[PDB]
Amino acid sequence: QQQSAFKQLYTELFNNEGDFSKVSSNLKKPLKCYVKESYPHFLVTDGYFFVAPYFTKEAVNEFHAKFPNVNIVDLTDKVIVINNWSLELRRVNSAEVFTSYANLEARLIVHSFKPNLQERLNPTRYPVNLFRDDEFKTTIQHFRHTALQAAINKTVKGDNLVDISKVADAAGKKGKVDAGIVKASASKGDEFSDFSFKEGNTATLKIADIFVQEKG
Amino acid sequence: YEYVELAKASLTSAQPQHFYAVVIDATFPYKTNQERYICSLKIVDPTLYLKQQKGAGDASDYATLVLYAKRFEDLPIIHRAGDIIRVHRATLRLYNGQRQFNANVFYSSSWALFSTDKRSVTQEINNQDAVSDTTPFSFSSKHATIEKNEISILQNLRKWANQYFSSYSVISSDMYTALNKAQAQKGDFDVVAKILQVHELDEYTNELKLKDASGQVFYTLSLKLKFPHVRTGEVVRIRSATYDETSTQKKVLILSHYSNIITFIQSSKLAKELRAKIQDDHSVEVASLKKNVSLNAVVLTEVDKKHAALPSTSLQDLFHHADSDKELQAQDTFRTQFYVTKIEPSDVKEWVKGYDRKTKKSSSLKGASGKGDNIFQVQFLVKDASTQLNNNTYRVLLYTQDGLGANFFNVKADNLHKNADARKKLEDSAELLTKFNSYVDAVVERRNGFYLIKDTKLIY
DNA sequence: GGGGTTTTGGGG
DNA sequence: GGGTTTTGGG
DNA sequence: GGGGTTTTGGGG
Ligand SMILES: [Cl-]
Ligand code: NA
Ligand code: NA
Ligand code: NA
Repeated sequence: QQQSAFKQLYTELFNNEGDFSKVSSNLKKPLKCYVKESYPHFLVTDGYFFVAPYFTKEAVNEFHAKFPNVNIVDLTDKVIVINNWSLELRRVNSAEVFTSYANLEARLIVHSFKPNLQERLNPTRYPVNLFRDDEFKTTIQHFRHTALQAAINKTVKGDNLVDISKVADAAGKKGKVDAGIVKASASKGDEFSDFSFKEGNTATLKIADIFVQEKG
Repeated sequence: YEYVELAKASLTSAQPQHFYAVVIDATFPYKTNQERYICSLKIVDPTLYLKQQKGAGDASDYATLVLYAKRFEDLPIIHRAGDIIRVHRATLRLYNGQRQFNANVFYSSSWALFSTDKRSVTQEINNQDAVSDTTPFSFSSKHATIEKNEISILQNLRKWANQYFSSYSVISSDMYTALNKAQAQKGDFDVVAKILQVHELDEYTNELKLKDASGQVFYTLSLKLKFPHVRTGEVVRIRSATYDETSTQKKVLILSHYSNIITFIQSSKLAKELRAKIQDDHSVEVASLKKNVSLNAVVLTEVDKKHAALPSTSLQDLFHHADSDKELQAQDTFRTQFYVTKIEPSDVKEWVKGYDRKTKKSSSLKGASGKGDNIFQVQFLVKDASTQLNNNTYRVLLYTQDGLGANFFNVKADNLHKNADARKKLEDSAELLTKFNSYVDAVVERRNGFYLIKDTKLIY
């Protein structure tokens, strides 16, 4: 049984084509998690891995209401509780976003969270980027594999096998290796993007706007 | 410069002392804050290497060297145990019972590494030859000087090391934990196992398949840049690892930025024994082939022994640079790893065609054996780590008409329309080859712009 | 000039 | 020092 | 004091 809440959640989301509805509802309960960092990157840990929660304009506001004196960009070392959250899939550039993998990011959209001030959480292993976990990385690769395999089986047709006479008795025959490259789908650029999961999207605040909005 | 032996160095002088020593263990240079990097290592010499052998069971005795610096590039990267280090201006003191040499590299101290073996790890990787048996393969500061009177200390200690590493374990049983007990550890521990497999997870990550003397098999992610010396069949010592309680599909070891994977010098008694003792394991693979989705990678093939010592080339170089790269044009044979996304022709029964060696044409056998010589005309649509994100699939063929790769399937070509036993075996292989996490380690020959598999046999 | 360091103001 | 950075090899 | 560098005798 998976002990890491984040790993189990993010895994079930990916295994269910990024459909937050198909994922078990028994895991949609409040999430109490420690805050490793808060700036320049806000990261929380479920006791095992750290993930970057994306705050909506509503959340950061509601937070300020019941907690005016509380600065979010300073919650480091302090634990927080999320009562209204939703996980959604998003295609990103892993070369810039370190909280993703293979240009795919599973985001934790937080609608509302409370700061459990001074509460002292239990000491656990050193938290790590869930997106650097061997098993979770493989999970995502599986996700892409399925999408890639289906895409190719839909685009490639007619058993257009390389003519054998081209490789048989080819002493005086010379060829360019790029003659073996095959386009997987109709995708625009050189990047494969023929996924079936409906890429969700919700206006989320940049951890920077929450900085100036509290200490310009 | 005067060189003192580890056991003869003063404890009360607190004066800068210099010495030569053999590195048997060391953390990786790591950062502790916004200005300091550290590297701690275990050193030995002819006067400090073994403990009171009566009730010690042949345990290793050593000194500890802690090098402090303000820049990563000022600390020694220890890839292999057995090499020699020369330190200048170190302050010795007793730290919890053991001789602890401290050196503030960010001030006046300095170090230098000398390869005990002919070549240093790096030079071995690049196939480079050492400048001389008196040249450091790495040193702090801009300059390093090897006085004539030192050549003896270096040569002698170099000899002592081999005799030492060959006569003792160096890395005694009290220095590492058994993998089958790794789950019982409270925190981090050390490992000494054989690298059964090096799987390229992605552009910057290797996944080592470890197996030690206890028989347990664990996996761990090893960056390519940080540990470019990992080699299959080799034995290594992992400094600081943690059992991953969150991995259910497979036993995993977690490493930290200060963790280090170290190999051993040729004369290593421990390395030699474990290399021959710890044999390959396929239990994980065999078992994973029974599950719908296996989070465990499975290398379905094995290349002929004659190629075992051949560097692999990625599909990226194979299909996008093989015609423009100077070094990739001189060779026609290559080794590569990839996963099959699709197999053509779709109908498995058409895998074996009839081949008329004359018209060079082939045809279906759905109508007797006259069509000609039976051959495998299979076309694989592959992909790999280096091409993971692109919208391409690469063609790799198994055309055995000329004999190349005629046994890849461990099934001699035959009319699959009539031979049920043959067709069935191939249909099974088809399911494995296209299953996620299944891979192929195969050697290929470049023929008229195409890559045909050869000297590669399925092992499942 | 500025570190580290202890020389705590002055060599080369 | 048997340890935890951002460079998010370190 | 002593590097390394240039400040070339003096800060902290
Ligand atoms: Cl060619
Ligand atoms: Na000074
Ligand atoms: Na000076
Ligand atoms: Na000066």
